[PDB]
Amino acid sequence: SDGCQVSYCVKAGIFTGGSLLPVRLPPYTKPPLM
Amino acid sequence: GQVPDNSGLLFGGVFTDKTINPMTNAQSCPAGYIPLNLFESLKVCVSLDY
Repeated sequence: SDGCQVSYCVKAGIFTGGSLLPVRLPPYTKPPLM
Repeated sequence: GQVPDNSGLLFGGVFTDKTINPMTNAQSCPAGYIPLNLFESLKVCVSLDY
């Protein structure tokens, strides 16, 4: 806005600056050890 | 002097109407950059995200 820098603070993990859609859904854990 | 880090701006390259910017291979700025008019035909790409 008339050269004024306007920025918002968000999680870096969610917003990675990539055009690929961050499809994070299941599972909610790493594969548990045997 | 010792300015706080990394609060500031960076250099994302320049491009004119007759030259080519090798960092983006185009006469524009990459994603996440702002083009600023520094001269009559010089445009500077400024980044904001760290």
